[PDB]
Amino acid sequence: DMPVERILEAELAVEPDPVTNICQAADKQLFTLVEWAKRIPHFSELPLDDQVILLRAGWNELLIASFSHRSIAVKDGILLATGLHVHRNSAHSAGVGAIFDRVLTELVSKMRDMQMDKTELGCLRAIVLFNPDSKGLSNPAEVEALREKVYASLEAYCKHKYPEQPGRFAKLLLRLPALRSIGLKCLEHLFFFKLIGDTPIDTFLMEMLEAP
Amino acid sequence: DMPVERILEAELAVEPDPVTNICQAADKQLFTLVEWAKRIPHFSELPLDDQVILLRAGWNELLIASFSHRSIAVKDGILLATGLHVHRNSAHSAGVGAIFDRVLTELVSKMRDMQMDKTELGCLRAIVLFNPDSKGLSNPAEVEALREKVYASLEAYCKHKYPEQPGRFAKLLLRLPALRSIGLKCLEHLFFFKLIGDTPIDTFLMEMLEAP
Amino acid sequence: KHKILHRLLQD
Amino acid sequence: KHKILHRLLQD
Ligand SMILES: CC1(C)CCC(C)(C)c2cc(C3(c4ccc(C(=O)[O-])cc4)OCCO3)ccc21
Ligand SMILES: CC1(C)CCC(C)(C)c2cc(C3(c4ccc(C(=O)[O-])cc4)OCCO3)ccc21
Repeated sequence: DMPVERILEAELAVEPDPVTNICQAADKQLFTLVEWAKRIPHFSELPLDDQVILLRAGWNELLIASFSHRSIAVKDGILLATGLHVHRNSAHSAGVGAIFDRVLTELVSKMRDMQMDKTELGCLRAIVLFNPDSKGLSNPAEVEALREKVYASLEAYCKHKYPEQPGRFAKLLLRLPALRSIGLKCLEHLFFFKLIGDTPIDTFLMEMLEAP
Repeated sequence: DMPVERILEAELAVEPDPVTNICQAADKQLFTLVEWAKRIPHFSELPLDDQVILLRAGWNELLIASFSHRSIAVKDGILLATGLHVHRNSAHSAGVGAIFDRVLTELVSKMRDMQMDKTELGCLRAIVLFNPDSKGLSNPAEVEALREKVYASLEAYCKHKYPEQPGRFAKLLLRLPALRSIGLKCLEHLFFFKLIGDTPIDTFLMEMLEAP
Repeated sequence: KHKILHRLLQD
Repeated sequence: KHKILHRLLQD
């Protein structure tokens, strides 16, 4: 069983140079991400190795969806978990304007325009978490089954909460390819920051950047 | 109006070392891709500059979806548009085994398991084509409207053709993030082949690898 | 720029 | 490997 009420509870439970501040917030949220995942139905029941695989595979997308939704009422910028607001101009002045603008135009603005709610956000993150294509999974079919239960619950929720919007479910799912692309580009940047060594990178963030 | 019958017609209309053979097929299909796009409702009505933007943005994903579906009855390999069958072992022996295996496990096998049909394939490709997040679009709202019409028609088609499978529509859309990731990795490889200069790259393929 | 693509979209 | 992550998932 995959009740949307439980997913919502998981979201509510974890709610609290420019690049250096952004990376600091990322490290901080990685700890919170683990607590979030444990609250998602059936995640803690999967074998430990698979739990590790799913988190290492989706942490970028999971964190991006979270700060993007948290920034829906912010104009031309994002709100970091540390409480700091980062404006588009600041990101541009730091050399990461292109990827920052993609987050604003492809995610933040779209979430705002459709008024994506916390339940929907939680379900999309749960779908991202339960990625059956993650390499190394001991039982990909089990993870696929969990993903299917999540999107079945999400579709039911959308039709009941927003009956006047027949395309809302599809619209929500169609933000996932953009999230995937942005997450990959973000990872590339992080690898570069690590390579250059000019940006402080905390221990957990650093660990996520280590080889499998 | 976006009739699924028209999209199906577009698909049917275009139906006919290891890396060098694969790139040759890619160049060949780029010409066919343009003919395919022209057959998709409303595409040719968009301004020429936008038509160019949409094709330059999605050609990788568009071509990958096509040869993946064409290879559904192939065991551990893909069928190129040139008629040549490429086996997983051959791809591995050429140094591109990892990305080849992703195509097989995340796309080909999944299309086969759910028996994705040509109408569904065509609709997914149409959704990929009408990407409103493509940079430079003169009117992103217009492209978004076209995408919405496609997935509305696809959902209607799925519920009518496969009423016993309530999650089929969602399942179809959820193959898009994987397609996006694989397309990006494919592009990276192509840029490297070009950089190294040890693999013949035809004129159209080469043009798609040029800067915006 | 995009010489081939433009010509082919010409129709 | 993945020292921190394993410890945190320990619960
Ligand atoms: C590469 C760089 C600096 C460019 C701009 C954006 C904002 C996309 C970004 C995002 C991340 C982040 C991240 C940032 C902020 C938060 C937060 O405040 O919750 C959580 C995670 O890390 C992992 C994924 O997303 C890290 C680096 C970058
Ligand atoms: C990088 C390399 C050689 C690795 C393996 C795969 C099969 C993914 C691949 C696919 C492509 C291709 C492509 C290949 C075959 C066909 C075809 O036969 O229709 C059409 C396009 O080009 C653009 C997108 O996909 C190009 C290069 C590679």
